[PDB]
Amino acid sequence: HYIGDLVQRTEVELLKTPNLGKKSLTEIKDVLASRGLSLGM
Amino acid sequence: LVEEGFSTLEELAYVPMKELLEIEGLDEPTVEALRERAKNALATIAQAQEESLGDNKPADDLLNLEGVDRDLAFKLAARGVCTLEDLAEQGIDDLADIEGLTDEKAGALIMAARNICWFG
Repeated sequence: HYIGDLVQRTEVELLKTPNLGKKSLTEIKDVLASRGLSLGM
Repeated sequence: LVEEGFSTLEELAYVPMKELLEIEGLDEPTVEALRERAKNALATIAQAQEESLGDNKPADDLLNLEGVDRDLAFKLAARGVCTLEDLAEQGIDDLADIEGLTDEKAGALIMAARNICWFG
């Protein structure tokens, strides 16, 4: 629900989620990077 | 070719070279080229049908993901998911309408496909 929940998940965990493609993972990284955040903090 | 009695691509691909060389205006280079084209046409036709349904191309590529039966591979290929890469690129939502595929089973197959394509 929150950005703080998303930032704790690893890239390998997000790829296990249902309806989660490589394209949507790249979108999430690019958007988090635009805000100075990274996956796995 | 039809007046000389050839009706199929198989006849042109496999008939003895002597019978094709008896046709007026065929030389050995043109007969070899005609046979190579006939064999390539036969190969292409087979591959196209095998990718459209689940005969061989999708029965090996799309069916690489552990769990894919031949019926499911043909259902995937009917949606344009012909290869193990095409399946690795899908979401669960893109496969949700396939009769006999639960969201959990779709998720497992996509993850198996990704493990082979992206982490093998």
